[PDB]
Amino acid sequence: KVFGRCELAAAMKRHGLDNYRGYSLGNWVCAAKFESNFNTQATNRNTDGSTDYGILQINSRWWCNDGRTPGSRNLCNIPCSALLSSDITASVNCAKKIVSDGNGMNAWVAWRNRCKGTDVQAWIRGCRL
Ligand SMILES: NC(=[NH2+])NCCC[C@H](N)C(=O)O
Ligand SMILES: NC(=[NH2+])NCCC[C@H](N)C(=O)O
Ligand SMILES: NC(=[NH2+])NCCC[C@H](N)C(=O)O
Ligand SMILES: NC(=[NH2+])NCCC[C@H](N)C(=O)O
Ligand SMILES: [Cl-]
Ligand code: NA
Repeated sequence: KVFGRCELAAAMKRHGLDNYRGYSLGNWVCAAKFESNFNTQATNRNTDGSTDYGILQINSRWWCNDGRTPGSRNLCNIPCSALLSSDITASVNCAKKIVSDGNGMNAWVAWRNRCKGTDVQAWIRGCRL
């Protein structure tokens, strides 16, 4: 599923991401934009052999099992495929764990490089929320 901007904002809020760990909704929408272009099916292989999955590009190195990342963990206790669903529940639940891990949203390098310190409210501008 490819979400619309405001559509994803609403879904994220419904699943309790808005202001989660102090991060406003615009931060989460901005992260999703640059991670996946709002596409739940997005996958990207990393040079180390891990793969990033879904709307928030969650890494198999630590967070989900894909059966092909040697020495990795599955800290969200989920198949990485579950992170590709049209329903964002699994991705949101896992993202909550990731953002609570100590480094906040810096875990998402794209967030750090493209969203951090910017006018992230623009991402939810005009949305019926
Ligand atoms: N998200 C991470 N911390 N990735 C680190 C890479 C995993 C492992 N250190 C490797 O070299 O293959
Ligand atoms: N048992 C763990 N490794 N927990 C957290 C590890 C995940 C974290 N991204 C790291 O690099 O360490
Ligand atoms: N951890 C991140 N958010 N990285 C952003 C860059 C993603 C890019 N597709 C890559 O190959 O790494
Ligand atoms: N600098 C940016 N590209 N911000 C995101 C803009 C999102 C959308 N076009 C809005 O203003 O509601
Ligand atoms: Cl933080
Ligand atoms: Na894994």
